[PDB]
Amino acid sequence: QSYGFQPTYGVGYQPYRVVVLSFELLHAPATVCGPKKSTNLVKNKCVNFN
Amino acid sequence: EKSNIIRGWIFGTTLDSKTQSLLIVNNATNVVIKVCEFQFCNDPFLGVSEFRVYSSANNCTFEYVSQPFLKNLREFVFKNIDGYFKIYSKHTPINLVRDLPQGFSALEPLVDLPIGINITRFQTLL
Ligand SMILES: *[C@@H]1O[C@H](CO)[C@@H](O[C@@H]2O[C@H](CO)[C@@H](O)[C@H](O)[C@H]2NC(C)=O)[C@H](O)[C@H]1NC(C)=O
Ligand SMILES: *[C@@H]1O[C@H](CO)[C@@H](O)[C@H](O)[C@H]1NC(C)=O
Ligand SMILES: *[C@@H]1O[C@H](CO)[C@@H](O)[C@H](O)[C@H]1NC(C)=O
Repeated sequence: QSYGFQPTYGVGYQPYRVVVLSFELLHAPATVCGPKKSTNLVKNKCVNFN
Repeated sequence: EKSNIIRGWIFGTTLDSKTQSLLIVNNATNVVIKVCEFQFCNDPFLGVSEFRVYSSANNCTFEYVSQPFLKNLREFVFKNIDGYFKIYSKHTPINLVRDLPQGFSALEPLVDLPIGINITRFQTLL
């Protein structure tokens, strides 16, 4: 059956697009990640580097 | 090398619509590494026009592009370690003409691909 969408329906009967994201945490050569930090550079001082 | 007439590979476990199969091909621009499954033929001759190595690609995961693989020896090592495919390489001129000469030159790695498909057999395309 066909939805009929019109500008005047209220709040509960308006199009509400949905996007579902599913992640897989299984054991494999994982490739997708997040962004990384790029803090500044210092020299000639006792620091902890990563 | 001499007259070339080389470049191309087909790895994988089987060769009929099962699992996946790399095609490390060269066409002087891009060493495209497609892990998409095809159906193959007996003697696919291409280039110079007629492209009939493949029939169809169904479902696949990886893609890639890079620069090409450049009386000389063209020399590679293909290795697979826990879901990482590695291809070392070297291209060196020689003066001898009989067989693999006496000498020493190490191989400098080129790429590293996380694929995760176990491989059993391979053959070379022209
Ligand atoms: C060498 O082969 C690759 C693989 O087909 C070609 O790469 C394509 O280039 C076109 C041009 O922009 C793209 O639209 C495609 O997406 C690329 N990939 C594929 C799989 O077609 C490349 O163009 C070829 N080199 C030359 C000089 O033709
Ligand atoms: C590719 O593999 C999936 C894995 O189950 C399968 O469902 C699908 O039919 C295959 N083909 C395509 C075109 O996705
Ligand atoms: C690749 O691994 C899967 C699961 O470990 C196995 O079922 C398959 O037979 C292997 N391929 C071989 C041994 O060619």
